[PDB]
Amino acid sequence: GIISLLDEDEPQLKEFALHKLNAVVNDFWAEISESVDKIEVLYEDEGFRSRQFAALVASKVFYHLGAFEESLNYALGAGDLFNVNDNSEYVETIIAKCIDHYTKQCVENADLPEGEKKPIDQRLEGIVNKMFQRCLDDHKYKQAIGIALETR
Amino acid sequence: LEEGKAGSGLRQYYLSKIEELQLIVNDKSQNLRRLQAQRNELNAKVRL
Amino acid sequence: MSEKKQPVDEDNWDDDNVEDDFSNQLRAELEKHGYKMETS
Amino acid sequence: MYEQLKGEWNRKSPNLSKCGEELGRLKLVLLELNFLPTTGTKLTKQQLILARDILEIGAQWSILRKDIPSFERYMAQLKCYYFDYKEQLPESAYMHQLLGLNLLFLLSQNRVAEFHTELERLPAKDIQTNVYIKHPVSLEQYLMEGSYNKVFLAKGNIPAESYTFFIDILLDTIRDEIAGCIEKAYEKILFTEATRILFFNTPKKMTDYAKKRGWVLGPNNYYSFASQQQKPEDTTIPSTELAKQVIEYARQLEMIV
Amino acid sequence: PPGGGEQEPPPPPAPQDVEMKEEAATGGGSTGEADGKTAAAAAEHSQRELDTVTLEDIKEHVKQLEKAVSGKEPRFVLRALRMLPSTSRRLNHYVLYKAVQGFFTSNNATRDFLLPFLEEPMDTEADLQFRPRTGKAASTPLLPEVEAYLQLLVVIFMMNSKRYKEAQKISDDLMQKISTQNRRALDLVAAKCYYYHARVYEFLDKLDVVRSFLHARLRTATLRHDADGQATLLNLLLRNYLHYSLYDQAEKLVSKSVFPEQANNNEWARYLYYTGRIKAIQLEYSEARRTMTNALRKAPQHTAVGFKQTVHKLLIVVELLLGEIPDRLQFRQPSLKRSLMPYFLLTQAVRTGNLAKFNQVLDQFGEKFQADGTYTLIIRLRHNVIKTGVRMISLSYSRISLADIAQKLQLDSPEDAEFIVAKAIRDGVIEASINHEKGYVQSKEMIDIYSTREPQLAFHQRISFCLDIHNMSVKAMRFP
Repeated sequence: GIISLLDEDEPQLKEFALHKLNAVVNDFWAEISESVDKIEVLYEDEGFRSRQFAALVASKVFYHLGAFEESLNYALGAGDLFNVNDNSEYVETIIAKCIDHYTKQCVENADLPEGEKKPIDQRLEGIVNKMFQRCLDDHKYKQAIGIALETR
Repeated sequence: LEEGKAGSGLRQYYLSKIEELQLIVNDKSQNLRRLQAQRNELNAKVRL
Repeated sequence: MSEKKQPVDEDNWDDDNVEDDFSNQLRAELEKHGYKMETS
Repeated sequence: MYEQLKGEWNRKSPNLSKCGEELGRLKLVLLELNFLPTTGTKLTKQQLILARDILEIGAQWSILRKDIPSFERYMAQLKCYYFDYKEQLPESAYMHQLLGLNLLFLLSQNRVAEFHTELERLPAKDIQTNVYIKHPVSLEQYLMEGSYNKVFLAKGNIPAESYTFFIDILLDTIRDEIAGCIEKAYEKILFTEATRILFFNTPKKMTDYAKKRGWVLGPNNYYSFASQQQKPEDTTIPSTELAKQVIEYARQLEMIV
Repeated sequence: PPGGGEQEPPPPPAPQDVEMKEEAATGGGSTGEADGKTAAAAAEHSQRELDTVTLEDIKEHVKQLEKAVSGKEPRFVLRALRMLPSTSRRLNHYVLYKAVQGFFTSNNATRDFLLPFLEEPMDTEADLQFRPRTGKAASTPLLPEVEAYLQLLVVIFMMNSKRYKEAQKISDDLMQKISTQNRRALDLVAAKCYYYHARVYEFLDKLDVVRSFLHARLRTATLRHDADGQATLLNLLLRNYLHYSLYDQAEKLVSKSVFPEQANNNEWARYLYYTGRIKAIQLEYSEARRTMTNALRKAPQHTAVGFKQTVHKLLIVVELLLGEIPDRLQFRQPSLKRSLMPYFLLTQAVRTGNLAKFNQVLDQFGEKFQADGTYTLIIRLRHNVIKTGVRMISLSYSRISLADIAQKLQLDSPEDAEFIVAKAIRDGVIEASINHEKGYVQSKEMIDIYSTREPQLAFHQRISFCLDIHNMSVKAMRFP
């Protein structure tokens, strides 16, 4: 019942609250489900500069209750802290949502055929060639031509 | 590879999971193809 | 089953379902219903 | 080391300024060890036992200040102290009644669900021991009588302690039930018969009832006219929706087909 | 000595025959089954493994006793090796070591020496393919051995099993990941060992950290590979998160899903009993009575013996709170009889409205209720019986006076009777009108439910229930 600690508008209590969460978030994944409305207070707060990290904990609760595309929306505005983590499983699940959203947008862009372009976030297209640098550095040529067929 | 040959297997797993899912749906079709050809042969029996 | 914590922790029996309703209610009963004769 | 901390527990506080000063002193404790997850070396949980007693009296200060969100904040903290993965802790004092303060306050707001789940800290020993817990479970028993009478007789002697604020809210949640519970539906109940439950002599509460209920204000009696009430038919309209039920029902027969 | 000495040699060949061919025919058979097809799974040997392990869990396990040295554990765990068809030589070497027990002086390699033995499939260089067979080699020797329960120094070997088999979990998540189909075969094996996880801890201390480790495997199975896997993990949750506080009751809302599809059969039938006791603490009876009734009728096959009987005992507990219950000896079993005797006469006092009889049951039979933890209802069941007593009278009579039903139900006073009937109308229990002078209660017959209304409206749920089974039969027909 630490949810009541979020009522205070003073920032230094929030970093100690999330310091508790992200460590035990594995066991408390069920507890974060009721923190939705009170996380948005921090995410929409202008004086709260951790909204990049607050978008991650907002993606964990929605992933717990069955929401996916909404977590991908928060992944956009999550800044560089979201795309800097390549570790374990969480990297391959987000790129499966992001690159599929990227490759279905590029096919849509080729149907314009020119002009009246849809908005393309620099973060979703930015990790394309960024993670593609991991290919040429790994020297494996077989999938180096594969990304070009993906994005078309 | 890290994108990658570990992830692409999971990508290939989805297809193989659907391939087995499709094979289950195909196994539901295959034995159902017999119920057609049977009655289709029975449709030739009334014509026989 | 036997998994999880399952293992961790005519006849007169059929009539006994109705027969126990006789135990807590109205006995059987002969004597009392036989005493009601001369009551009124 | 550190402190002074418990020195303000015995004297409590004259006003809310010292209560905020103790909360400000508690902030330094929340900056270092915070609430969790330090197992230790369980000696690092000793100041947490010292932190409990001041959070125990903080809930006593929260009902003194009447603030609801702070009251559930001190309780939920202490709720997770005993819920913590280490169950061996020294015994405290105020732990007893504060488990009942939020218990009786939650009975005043009528929620039945969170009432019994708060006693789940020691559910098997509820009926067995802890007379402080025995009073509310016997108090809820009287609410199903209902009481009214038996509650006020048990309201004569309570330890309590600090329940005085909550038994006043326990009034209002019972007081508005005299209008809700007794009817529907009765015919007519005499003047002094309703006064027997409401006590007092001729309060403005029953006068407010004559306004709110409406219902009826009769001489030396109260009436339920008219009649018993509203005389439900209920309706001849549902014949419509019965034809609507056949719509999808005949459609389900065509789905097979 | 000569009589018992000559009878020692014959038995050990029996584990050298059937127990050999247990994992020789199944494991050697599941080899090609897990190399391809692998539809689903199926891999029916993993379900045949349910007909072995559970059969071995009585006799013989791996051991036993029987009069061997317990050398079957090191035998199969060494010299995997493996390679192309020479794996038969490994089974041949398993036959060669059978004579070692019968000829030379037999030595027990279990326990202390089992620590490097579980590393041998990795040390044999290499496995090289099936972790479930080595998971079986890290389970079937050790997990059926847990049934000994000596508690001294071998529990850490049961923990060492949960260690090296967590190294099999390391090979579970890292290896494959693409059309694995071994995980679905392991979902039966990973289930069991995770069950043995919970069981071994219960003898020492309930697991605080494994609760966090449970959500690990829980969440990571979604969405990548989940078949029957998260259900068994959700069973671990609702099992212990029930017996231990708190908040775990309402947790079922965000988890479900369901999780579909329910597997395997009775395995999900008991799950409705788990949440059944939960929803019983939510005080909602109607959803609790249907999930408890469905828990018995969906649960095959037993025997033996009281494992299904004891779970059925506490299952009808929700029927005590329903207010409508018959005498429960129709559910009695001669084995469950002796255990249900304190709980038997309880419901016999529920059918009656006597306080002196009901309170005497609580005093004498309250000792048996302490192990069940059912004391939550005994305070609210008094209000349940008074509803059954008044329903018995209100259904038997048109008009019922408050003064006549006062002492008959022994409410003893007119004032609390006005409070009960008021709350009875609030709960929709009674339709009786009340004429207050002294006062008295004058009711009337309730009718117009008739025919054209309730049966045809209920038949909307009956046919919608039946037409779905038409699809259930077609779906089940499409697999063959």
